[PDB]
Amino acid sequence: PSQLSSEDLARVPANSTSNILNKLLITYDPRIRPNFKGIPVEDRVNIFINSFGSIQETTMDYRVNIFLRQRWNDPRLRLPQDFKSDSLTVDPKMFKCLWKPDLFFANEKSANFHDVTQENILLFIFRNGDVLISMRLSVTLSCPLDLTLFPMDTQRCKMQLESFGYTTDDLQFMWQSGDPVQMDEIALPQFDIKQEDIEYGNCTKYYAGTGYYTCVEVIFTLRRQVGFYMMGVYAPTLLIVVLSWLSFWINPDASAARVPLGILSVLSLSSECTSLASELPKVSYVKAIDIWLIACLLFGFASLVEYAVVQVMLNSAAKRIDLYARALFPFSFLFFNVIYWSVYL
Amino acid sequence: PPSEFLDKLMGKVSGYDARIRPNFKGPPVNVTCNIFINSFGSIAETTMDYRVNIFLRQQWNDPRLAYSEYPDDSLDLDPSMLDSIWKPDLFFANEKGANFHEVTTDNKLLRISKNGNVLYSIRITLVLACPMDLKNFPMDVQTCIMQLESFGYTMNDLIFEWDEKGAVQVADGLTLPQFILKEEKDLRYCTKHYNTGKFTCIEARFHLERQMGYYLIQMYIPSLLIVILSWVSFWINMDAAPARVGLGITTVLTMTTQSSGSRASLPKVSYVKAIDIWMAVCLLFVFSALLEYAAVNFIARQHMRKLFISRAKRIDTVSRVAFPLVFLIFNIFYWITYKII
Amino acid sequence: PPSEFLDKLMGKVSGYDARIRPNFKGPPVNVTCNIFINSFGSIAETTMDYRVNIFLRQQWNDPRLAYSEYPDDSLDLDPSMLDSIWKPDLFFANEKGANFHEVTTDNKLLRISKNGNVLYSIRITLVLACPMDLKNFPMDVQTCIMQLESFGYTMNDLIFEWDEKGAVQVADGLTLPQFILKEEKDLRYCTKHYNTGKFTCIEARFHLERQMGYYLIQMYIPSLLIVILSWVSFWINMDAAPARVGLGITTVLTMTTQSSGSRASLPKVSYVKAIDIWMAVCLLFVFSALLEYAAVNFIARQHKMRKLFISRAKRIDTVSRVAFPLVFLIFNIFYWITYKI
Amino acid sequence: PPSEFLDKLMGKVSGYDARIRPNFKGPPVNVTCNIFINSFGSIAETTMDYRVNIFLRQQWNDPRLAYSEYPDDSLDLDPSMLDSIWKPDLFFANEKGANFHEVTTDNKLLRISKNGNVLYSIRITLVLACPMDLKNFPMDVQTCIMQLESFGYTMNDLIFEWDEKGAVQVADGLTLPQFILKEEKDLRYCTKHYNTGKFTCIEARFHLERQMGYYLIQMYIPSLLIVILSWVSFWINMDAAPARVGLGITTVLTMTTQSSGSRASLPKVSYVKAIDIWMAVCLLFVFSALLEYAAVNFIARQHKMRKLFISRAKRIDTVSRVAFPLVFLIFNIFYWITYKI
Amino acid sequence: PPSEFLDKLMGKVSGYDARIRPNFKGPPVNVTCNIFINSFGSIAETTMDYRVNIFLRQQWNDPRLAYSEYPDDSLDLDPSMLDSIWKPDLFFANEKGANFHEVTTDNKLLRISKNGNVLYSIRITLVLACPMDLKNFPMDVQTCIMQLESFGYTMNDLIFEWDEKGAVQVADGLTLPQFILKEEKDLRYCTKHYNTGKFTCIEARFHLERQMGYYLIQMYIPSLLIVILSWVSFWINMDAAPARVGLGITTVLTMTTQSSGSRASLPKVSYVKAIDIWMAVCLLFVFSALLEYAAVNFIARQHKMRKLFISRAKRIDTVSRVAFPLVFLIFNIFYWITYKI
Ligand SMILES: O=C1C[C@@H]2OCC=C3CN4CC[C@]56c7ccccc7N1[C@H]5[C@H]2[C@H]3C[C@H]46
Ligand SMILES: O=C1C[C@@H]2OCC=C3CN4CC[C@]56c7ccccc7N1[C@H]5[C@H]2[C@H]3C[C@H]46
Ligand SMILES: O=C1C[C@@H]2OCC=C3CN4CC[C@]56c7ccccc7N1[C@H]5[C@H]2[C@H]3C[C@H]46
Ligand SMILES: O=C1C[C@@H]2OCC=C3CN4CC[C@]56c7ccccc7N1[C@H]5[C@H]2[C@H]3C[C@H]46
Ligand SMILES: O=C1C[C@@H]2OCC=C3CN4CC[C@]56c7ccccc7N1[C@H]5[C@H]2[C@H]3C[C@H]46
Ligand SMILES: *[C@@H]1O[C@H](CO)[C@@H](O)[C@H](O)[C@H]1NC(C)=O
Ligand SMILES: *[C@@H]1O[C@H](CO)[C@@H](O)[C@H](O)[C@H]1NC(C)=O
Ligand SMILES: *[C@@H]1O[C@H](CO)[C@@H](O)[C@H](O)[C@H]1NC(C)=O
Ligand SMILES: *[C@@H]1O[C@H](CO)[C@@H](O)[C@H](O)[C@H]1NC(C)=O
Ligand SMILES: *[C@@H]1O[C@H](CO)[C@@H](O)[C@H](O)[C@H]1NC(C)=O
Ligand SMILES: *[C@@H]1O[C@H](CO)[C@@H](O)[C@H](O)[C@H]1NC(C)=O
Repeated sequence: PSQLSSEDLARVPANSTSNILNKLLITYDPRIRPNFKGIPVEDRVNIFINSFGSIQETTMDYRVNIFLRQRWNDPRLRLPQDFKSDSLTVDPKMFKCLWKPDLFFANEKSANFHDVTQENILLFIFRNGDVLISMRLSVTLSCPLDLTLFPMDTQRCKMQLESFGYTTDDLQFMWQSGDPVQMDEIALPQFDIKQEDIEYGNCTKYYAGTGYYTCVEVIFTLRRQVGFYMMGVYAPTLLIVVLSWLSFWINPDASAARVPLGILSVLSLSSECTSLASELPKVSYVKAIDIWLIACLLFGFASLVEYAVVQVMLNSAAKRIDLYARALFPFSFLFFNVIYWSVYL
Repeated sequence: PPSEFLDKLMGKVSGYDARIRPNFKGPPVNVTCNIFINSFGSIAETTMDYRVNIFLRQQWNDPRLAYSEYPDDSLDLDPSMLDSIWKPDLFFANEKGANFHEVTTDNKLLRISKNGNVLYSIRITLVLACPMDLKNFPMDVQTCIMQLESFGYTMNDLIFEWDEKGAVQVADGLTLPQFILKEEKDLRYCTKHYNTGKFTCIEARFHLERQMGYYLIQMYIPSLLIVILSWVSFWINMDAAPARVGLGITTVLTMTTQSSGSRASLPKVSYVKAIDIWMAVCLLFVFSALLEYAAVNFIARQHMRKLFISRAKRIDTVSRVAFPLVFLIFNIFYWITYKII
Repeated sequence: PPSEFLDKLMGKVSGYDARIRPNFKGPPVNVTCNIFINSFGSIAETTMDYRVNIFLRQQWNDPRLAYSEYPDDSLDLDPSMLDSIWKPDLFFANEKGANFHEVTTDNKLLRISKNGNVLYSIRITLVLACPMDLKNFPMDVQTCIMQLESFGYTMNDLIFEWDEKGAVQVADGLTLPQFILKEEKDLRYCTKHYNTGKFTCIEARFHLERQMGYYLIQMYIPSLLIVILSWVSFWINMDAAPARVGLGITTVLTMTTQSSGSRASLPKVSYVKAIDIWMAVCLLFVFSALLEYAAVNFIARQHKMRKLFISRAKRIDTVSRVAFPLVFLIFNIFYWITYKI
Repeated sequence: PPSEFLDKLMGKVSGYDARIRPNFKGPPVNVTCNIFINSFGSIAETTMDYRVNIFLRQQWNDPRLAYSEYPDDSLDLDPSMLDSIWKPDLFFANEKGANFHEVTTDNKLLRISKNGNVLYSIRITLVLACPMDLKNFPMDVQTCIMQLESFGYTMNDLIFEWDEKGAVQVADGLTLPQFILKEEKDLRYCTKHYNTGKFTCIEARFHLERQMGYYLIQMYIPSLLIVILSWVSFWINMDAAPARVGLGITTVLTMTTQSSGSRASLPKVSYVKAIDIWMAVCLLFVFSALLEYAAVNFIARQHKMRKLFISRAKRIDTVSRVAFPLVFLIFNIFYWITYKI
Repeated sequence: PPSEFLDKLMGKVSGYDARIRPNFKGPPVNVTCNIFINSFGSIAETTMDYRVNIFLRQQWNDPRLAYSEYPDDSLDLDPSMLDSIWKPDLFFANEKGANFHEVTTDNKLLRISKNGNVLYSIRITLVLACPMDLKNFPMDVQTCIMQLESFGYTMNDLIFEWDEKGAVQVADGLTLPQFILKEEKDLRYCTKHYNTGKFTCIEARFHLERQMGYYLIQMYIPSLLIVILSWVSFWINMDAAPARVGLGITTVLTMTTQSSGSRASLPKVSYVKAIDIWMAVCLLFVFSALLEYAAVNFIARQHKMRKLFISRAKRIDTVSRVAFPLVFLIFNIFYWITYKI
């Protein structure tokens, strides 16, 4: 319960914080933007990033903890020569009597303030009417991820800052000249952030008849390390395929030896692929890892099939098939690797 | 000074009351609604629900707020005093949790024109209930329902209407892993009938289709290859007992691990799906592949000796073509009754 | 002016007090309750709870709120001033968490009739707790409990009663991943007794049944098929030692990899279930067949004229291939009739 | 009017101060506490905590709230005016999070007798922490506590005491998926000593036993049968090299499948549990059986004196038929006495 | 009464203002901080954070609150009017979420001594973020950071200092599922420099060590037993092709079963770890054991003086009996000396 002009007599504010703003907040309407019916106001926005992570492919979102700072000019808050100190601090419980821009994030799903011991918001007023507001947030933006080339993929996550109900004719947003987005020394479980965040130009929104709306955009680029999948998933599957070619050098009369070798190589590849179904993300379409696993199964499957060919030709030389398949199965598998790489790189 | 003009519009001196609907004791109120969708996802099979982030816009007319002396048409209202204006009591029927947004300010807006039209825009998140069935899990099409209805007004006071153009819009570049959201949407009327009267309601329908890329390459093609591998035994010489028995029982073990290992990525239900019938029949085919060899092995050396050998040789010759033909007949009937429904 | 009229019956001019029940120092007040279930599900055995979304309606009488001069039959109350009317202090006994709904406005409605009758409808969500017994895990029937009972009012003051007709209603088209909600419900009186006094309650019961269809085709039938592959070794000559040893083994391995890997699907329960007995006995049959070959292989080599020890080896296999299916059928008909009927 | 009488007692003319404790500058305030438990469960070893839903009652005395003119023995107080009455600053020492219940009204009650006796009953949902020891995971006893501290009053101001009868009560019909809650409970004083002073507390202790019916039939019995199958190879002929080698290496594969399949169903710890010792040495027995045949085959292959190596190879199989069961029987004696006595 | 006496010092009569720091336009105020830890845990690598429950105490001197007329000392403030006094602005730079406690009352306390000293104790929970490095996942040490920061005051106005004795205390009896909390803490100054100016910061560091008990007996020892079983094939007879092929293709199948089965228990990390080197190299040893047999098989079979082929075939097995165990001991020496000591 506060008013810009209310009847109350208190002699204790004497050149204090409380004494000076009440003279400033006389006939001051918080619902009227600065320079009403004139030049639109301009905001300088910079973002400091504290925490980054919790990147999820199930819900396509990621959580960021930020520091947000905005600056503008209010000619109605001139500071005269009567007060000696340059800056003033507004008590955080009473922002309802001051004008602030209506900023919001376009791709925001959930956000909250921080009040661990006090409210983490401050506001300064300078001599020339400049207003500085700084605050701490915990947003949950949305990042659409494309997992087609899943083991080696690059994702671009997006951050947007719009105005809810002011057009470009009244409120415009600007990045700071220097250091608009700053980073810290943190680590990520799977991805790897880059210190090349491009501050994309203003993606001003156009709507059906309402008018233009200002927005500013910053893009983060993420790359995925391939160390675990290349040695834990790729290398074991390569070794089983070599063991499928092992039966070409065994004698054809060993029916009880080549058959269990050819059927246990299929079981090893079948067990390896189905064990990773509970570890890889579920996207319900074909990824780059799934093409490798099914093509390796065909090579193990074709090794046992050709033995049935050579086993029936003998009881009807006919060892030229094993001589031909010795220089054919590794020769055709080499072309698949050249095709599989140099496409995904 | 637009702020002091509101006291002349509504207040103690004015007769405006927030508890009385416009056009009292007269015709009902027409409300026009639009919906803009920003996010869509989190299709949960276990809890039978999904999440959505929307923009809601409602328009109506209030004759008590008309004015003619103030020059400009637009007149915005501060969100801190939104309780002084009559608003419709819209709510979502299949709603399981919702909240507003206060990321920096209130994400609400109220605009009053000169004639009396009122524009009201808010931004909310929803967790809507969508019942679904997985009788044919890999080949299924599901429908999502989003209903908007009044809480305490009948036909005589409040009527909801969809917008003439641009009723439901979806933000560009929207994706979700499991499903594909089709562009066609249906706008229907579902008026509720109760023992107290008729309550207005409007609904929008979304059609969802699942992709067959991952299931065909992971659970169908490897299951087909193992069955073909079990037919190799019909070409091996019948005297190789350790080779034919070892091949037959290993294919059964390979099929079991394929079925048991794939249940992690499948949804948890308790009724039979279409993927379960494929795995059960494929297990039945490799079960019978080893069992015919016992008939071959027992008929041989049972005791003129070439008569019994020719009897056992005709079993492998007949089953060499009977097994692939039977599997083809089942394969045709499976895709006809499922992919073409 | 409805707002002006309500201020006369509720203001400081009137002697109405919100902390005094109607019919003070007299007969108790009747309360009639109704339940309309909108959502149902999310039944979890880890926490033993389930989430329900309902519409709750209460009706009683208040002689202090009687009017005759007003022309309107009913008067609606502003939800922001609901604290100035006496209301029953209903709450749920097995409640583990609840919320109100404010999706666009308050989802509450209070209406006062001309004769003093008060109608009160709210929309709330609940997380009720139910104990579950999974002893007969696939063929289990569970019971869910809803209780509505007072907080600090005895029999002399507040009495709860179900509605005469249509007391509990459920919306159509509700499905569950695991259970069937039957259409038959029970309405029973509960009355807690304490040292302080006697307290009113009302109870509503639901019955649930499992599908049981998926467990037959996924883990019962493959377990039945594997033990058939155990018995095929009795029709093979024992001179082929690697054939029968390699078939007796990898059948236990197939049974082991059938029991393993189902741990994720089965609920985490520290006591035995109906499914666990089936899997243990099925492992006992495939294990006991491998010892049968060890008995016949050791006896045959013991001989190495009369040569009657080889005929003794025949008698072990001839008896075993008839006794093994007969003893399995006896257990099978014993298992089903004492766990289903 | 009961409400009018309480206004005089709480009025500024009465001079009542909410911050001043009763019996100021005198004997300390003695409070009696009771606890009724509605639900129990959600025991998790991942975060070392469990959830509970209780009714909490406190009784004390206040000479300022003494009346004799009013005929009614007890006067109720509305929950909205709870800030006008001094209350103890009770809190739980080992809690992680808590909340009140507001399903329809505030679940709080306060009563004032004629002689100044004050009763105060509330309903609280709590999450309490408890360290756990899983060094004997298949069979272990866990103890969970509950502490009731005083935030800012020492022993000369506030003392907490249990009720002499019915201190802790548990509602009938509660069940847990893992543990069994014993009937007996322990009540004791655990008062704290700090540099600022001495602070009161009271405690309640619950003992839980984990039933091991599931672990016996799923992990111990199948592991026992696999080890017995490895001893079959000592009876097979030593000339059957593919038979004995194939049985030996597949038994290790079956044992490894049993161990890895059960890994996902155990709590995630970093120290050695009692189940891990059993699974490790059962792998050691089947591993040692395969090395036994390697010594037999290597000795018999020498010089293919002719019957000298055959007698030595036969003597190894002869003593291994009785050495392996007695060693395993000795270990089972030591395992089931250490973890049971 | 202390209530009316305190209002003289802090009311509208006195010139005290809550928006002015003590000792205005003078030396900076000094704050002494203490931390008492109640519960510790919930360490997760998927979100890289941990959760604590702490007691926080701050001490500073305010000369405007000095009184020399009350007979008693150490006045206590009600938490309702806690915003009428000056308090330092403190926050945690690692905080990802925090809350206060309202379990029964407000868990805050403020005390004002006679000379002007102010004591302020609160109880809060934090979700602090710490980076982690799992490059040596089984045997590794982690350090966690707890930072205390001033929001809008520089060195000219505010200064944070640790307590002289007992700065950080941990309650006894804390256990963790996988980590060991060292008793040696570190207190450091970590003042942050910005373009606006210097800001105060004080930090405390905890050291965590991971236990080796579970991984050594479940994933390290069974891997060592498997590669020993691959060396049995060097002693089997050379002509036993089905025996030696089966021992070596099942061993690879056994090894991949253990490696893939244990991977579910691992944290989800996209780069290499310490055990990933162990599992890959030990897989390479089983792979090389089967590959050398083909070199033995192809050399001996070639051309059915032909005695050199048989002599060269035995020379491979004789060398491999000692070369394979020797090179594995070299790998164990290098692995355990570069990931430890
Ligand atoms: O009339 C509208 C509807 C339209 O909805 C899509 C989202 C938008 C983002 N903000 C939110 C409020 C809105 C707006 C401001 C002032 C008058 C009308 C109005 N809107 C929405 C509009 C856009 C633009 C803007
Ligand atoms: O008497 C009732 C009960 C009935 O409950 C099912 C849900 C309904 C949806 N809204 C919520 C309030 C309600 C209503 C409005 C005015 C008077 C009585 C009344 N209700 C519910 C009713 C329907 C219709 C309506
Ligand atoms: O004195 C008591 C304790 C007892 O606690 C178990 C739970 C109960 C359910 N309600 C909650 C409040 C209570 C009650 C009402 C009026 C005076 C005393 C009082 N209680 C609890 C009581 C029962 C009954 C009732
Ligand atoms: O000065 C202190 C610090 C100390 O912190 C550990 C926790 C404690 C539990 N309660 C919370 C407040 C406290 C207390 C009360 C009155 C004056 C000082 C004061 N404290 C804490 C103290 C103990 C004891 C007590
Ligand atoms: O201008 C700024 C931006 C900068 O943001 C990173 C975080 C910081 C921590 N606190 C929060 C508010 C801040 C501050 C105080 C007074 C004037 C400007 C100002 N800030 C941030 C600043 C640092 C330092 C300080
Ligand atoms: C306050 O400042 C004014 C000038 O701004 C000065 O004249 C006056 O003396 C100061 N002190 C008081 C108590 O007003
Ligand atoms: C913002 O976009 C407008 C056009 O939409 C452009 O005129 C203006 O220069 C932009 N502001 C920038 C890039 O700072
Ligand atoms: C609202 O729409 C209905 C349906 O056409 C119409 O009959 C009614 O007149 C409309 N309301 C008004 C105030 O015109
Ligand atoms: C209902 O009210 C009547 C009269 O007020 C009285 O019988 C009693 O209070 C209630 N009856 C029952 C059965 O609850
Ligand atoms: C307990 O407290 C009451 C309340 O003042 C007091 O009268 C009584 O003597 C106390 N009992 C003791 C200290 O044993
Ligand atoms: C705070 O500590 C510094 C360190 O010496 C000292 O110089 C300063 O005077 C102290 N502040 C006060 C108010 O005494």
